[PDB]
Amino acid sequence: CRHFSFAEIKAATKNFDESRVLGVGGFGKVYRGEIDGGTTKVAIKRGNPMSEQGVHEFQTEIEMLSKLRHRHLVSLIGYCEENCEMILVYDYMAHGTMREHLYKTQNPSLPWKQRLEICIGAARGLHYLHTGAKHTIIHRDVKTTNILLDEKWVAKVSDFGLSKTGSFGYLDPEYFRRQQLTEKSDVYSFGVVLFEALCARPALNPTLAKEQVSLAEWAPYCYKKGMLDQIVDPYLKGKITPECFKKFAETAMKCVLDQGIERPSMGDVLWNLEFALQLQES
Amino acid sequence: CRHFSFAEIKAATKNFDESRVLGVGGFGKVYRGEIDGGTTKVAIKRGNPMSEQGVHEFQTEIEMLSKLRHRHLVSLIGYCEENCEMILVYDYMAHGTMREHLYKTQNPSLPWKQRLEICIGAARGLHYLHTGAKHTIIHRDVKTTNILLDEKWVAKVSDFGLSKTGKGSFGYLDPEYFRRQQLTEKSDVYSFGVVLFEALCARPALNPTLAKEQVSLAEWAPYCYKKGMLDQIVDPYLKGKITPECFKKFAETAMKCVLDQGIERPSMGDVLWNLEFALQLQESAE
Ligand SMILES: CC(=O)c1cnc2ccc(-c3cc(Cl)c(O)c(Cl)c3)nc2c1N[C@H]1CC[C@@H](CN(C)C)CC1
Ligand SMILES: CC(=O)c1cnc2ccc(-c3cc(Cl)c(O)c(Cl)c3)nc2c1N[C@H]1CC[C@@H](CN(C)C)CC1
Repeated sequence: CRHFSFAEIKAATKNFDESRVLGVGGFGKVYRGEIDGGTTKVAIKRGNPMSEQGVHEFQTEIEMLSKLRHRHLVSLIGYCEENCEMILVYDYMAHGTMREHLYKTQNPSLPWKQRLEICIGAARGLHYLHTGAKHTIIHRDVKTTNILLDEKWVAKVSDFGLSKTGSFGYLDPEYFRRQQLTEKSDVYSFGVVLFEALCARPALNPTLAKEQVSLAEWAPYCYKKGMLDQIVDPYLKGKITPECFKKFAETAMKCVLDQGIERPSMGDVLWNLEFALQLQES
Repeated sequence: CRHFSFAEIKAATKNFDESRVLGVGGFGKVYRGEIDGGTTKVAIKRGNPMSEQGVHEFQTEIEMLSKLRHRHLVSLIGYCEENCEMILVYDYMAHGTMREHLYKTQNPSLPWKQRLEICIGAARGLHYLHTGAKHTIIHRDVKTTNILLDEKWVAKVSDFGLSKTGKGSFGYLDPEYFRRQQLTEKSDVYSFGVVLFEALCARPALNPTLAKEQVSLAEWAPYCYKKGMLDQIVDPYLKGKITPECFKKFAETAMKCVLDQGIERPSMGDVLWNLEFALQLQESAE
């Protein structure tokens, strides 16, 4: 894992210029930068060493991402810990978050096949976390702002600060009851992501009618009452084949079951999403 | 990727002591060793730097394995090319090859669930090669001697010397390759299908002494399945131990893998899912 000096980061970001700011992470700001003679675009997250939690999440990202390698995970290029700084350097994800292409945005709507391919890419990343490392890795914070899109629209999981070997609307309700650490909690959060891709609304909207506040509760309720199609993204109305719609909906439904033991594995989710894409074509 | 000096390897192997030789062949010789104050046990392949292809395969393994990280791939700990040597250091795979637990061995036969879990693990490694690296990696030499087993019987794919970005190997060769078609990851699927049939039948992929229709397992086993007699060529240890639903799922998957035309073959993700489903179909009925 590559070590940057503070001067290299300052150079890459043009001295943390305001016009390079891309947004804010948990404990600081994110900048567009370039390294290695301007040959490599990067994103650079500047954190907060005076936060106990910020330090813990910094070290957790480095411990995780310095040993993982997968097409559908955002790559950690390096870090900087000089000058009482905690800075992380990532590959540049030119199209930002999944979420900003779904709603509350001026970005155009995504075609259905592209949405399905994004969900498949994210599922491949999560499947790798659950089956491809030494031990199961539980992300703990899967959500549409933690799935980023590169210039080819390839989806990649980010934000490993809370990983182990939360966010309102994605929290596994069974955790507060059984208090067990399980990769099925990631499955639950990913089910919410699936419904977000389909319905193009936030996982949690506290202004709504009680029954609608949580997408994880509302979407299954609608599907079983035969009216999921009534809360689908208006852009997608009429664009999903019946067999694809059924397979996608059933998969997302199973992800958000009350009881982690009844939820599918991510490998099962991934296979069913690939099957759904085939059924969109046939 | 870690760089070893010749002194480190000489020390790790007790100067290539012959009581540490794990294997010997055209690849070179493989030794058991220990590194880092004796905290990490390793296998050390000392190859021949005068062979042109030996150097090519050395460089290719280093290319590939330095960038990949997966539980079901043998880890490359490091290499050494000092002193005109050509040495690779691997995590130790205490139970050796999958082939030496199937046949022509004094080793006990593998329980059926254990063979399925081994096939699933190898499938996970191949699936990673096909979908997890920056570009598709085609292993090109999947076979039962290139699936190694660690102390916990975890299966891991080895030997990337022939791999490309996209231990007899005759019985595993994709026939569509002899028709000069463009090579794809479906050639790995084909070879893996042969592995599945070996796991089931516990005989070589290619036996040149047999009746002509039995020589190639990739031809013989589908033939027997379609004639309703696959269960007659199953490993005798497995007779009566596979549930009907598991047997059918496993055999159908293997048969799709060895179809003549790659475009008709399943992806490795499809194979993997169907093997996990086969295992569940074994466990639910018992
Ligand atoms: C906008 C853009 O082009 C871009 C390009 N490449 C990136 C590469 C990595 C990360 C990244 C950001 C944060 Cl806050 C992280 O914690 C991690 Cl682990 C990675 N972000 C970007 C990135 N933008 C960030 C900026 C906003 C941030 C979340 N907001 C709260 C909504 C996430 C997305
Ligand atoms: C026996 C034992 O305990 C052991 C333990 N750990 C290992 C770890 C790695 C490798 C390995 C060997 C070769 Cl020749 C390779 O090319 C590669 Cl990539 C890895 N081999 C072993 C290994 N044995 C080797 C020695 C025989 C060799 C020849 N095959 C039958 C054909 C393959 C297996």
